Amino acid sequence: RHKILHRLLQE
Amino acid sequence: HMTADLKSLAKRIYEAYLKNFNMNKVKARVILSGKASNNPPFVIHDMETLCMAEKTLVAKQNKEAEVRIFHCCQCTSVETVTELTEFAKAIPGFANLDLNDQVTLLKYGVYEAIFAMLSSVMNKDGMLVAYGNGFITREFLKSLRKPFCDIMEPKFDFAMKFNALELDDSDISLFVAAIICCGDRPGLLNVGHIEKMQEGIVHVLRLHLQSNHPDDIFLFPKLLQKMADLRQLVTEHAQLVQIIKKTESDAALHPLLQEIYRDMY
Ligand SMILES: CC(C)(Oc1ccc(CCNC(=O)c2ccc(Cl)cc2)cc1)C(=O)O
Repeated sequence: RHKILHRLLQE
Repeated sequence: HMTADLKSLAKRIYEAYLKNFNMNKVKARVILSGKASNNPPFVIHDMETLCMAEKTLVAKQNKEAEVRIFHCCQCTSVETVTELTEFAKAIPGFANLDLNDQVTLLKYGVYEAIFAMLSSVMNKDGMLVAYGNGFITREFLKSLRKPFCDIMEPKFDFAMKFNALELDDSDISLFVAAIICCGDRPGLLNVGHIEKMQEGIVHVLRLHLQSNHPDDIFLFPKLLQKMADLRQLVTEHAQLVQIIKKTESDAALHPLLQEIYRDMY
């Protein structure tokens, strides 16, 4: 549900 | 006073804060005061001066003024959420978390942290914008129409009391780390461990406040109260954002901001 926030936490 | 591994935790957090937020209180206060320069920020006090400012932000449109300001706010919000995300990943223990709990901590933390840090860039009459190059007036923000006039004024009210505490950036980074590492956000998986992590930060915050503001002996309990006020402040702000999503056919939220508000309060 929080795809952009997940993305941000990986990079 | 306080041991080493606590001192190490403090400076990790301060340094991560200095690295990830371009605008900070020391820099903001110098602009605001403001010695160091006789070239003050362009003042945005009415509709006409606003348009002047926008003639500069060309590439970065034909919407109502309120909505354009609402857009500038979103852009500032998005990148602060972004910086906050870098900042969190640097707090010892945060990246070790479930990743999910990390999303949840950020989801419920970022706006309390944003409004905490926003105080730095506000005085009784207005706030810095455009990385300190602008200054938009409180009265002008009140002069907008509903519900847009109802967005900043509560933040100002909080900031004036918060700025009375005289925190510096070293206090604020610890305070922001405690906000984010909050053990009672809804949906957290490992409440036990997060709670351990936050009591370490809160402990470093208490001893640091003793050392940095010795005369203000109830500063820490005052800050605890400020954290409760921030939660209330954010709940009400969430309520206003919902009222705007279904009442203003021309203020779409950035996707990342839709992620955060979706299923909050
Ligand atoms: C954008 C919105 C809807 O509400 C918010 C409003 C203000 C702020 C603080 C950061 N905003 C700014 O620094 C800012 C920049 C330009 C202008 Cl014209 C106003 C305010 C954060 C959030 C949000 O919840 O993201």
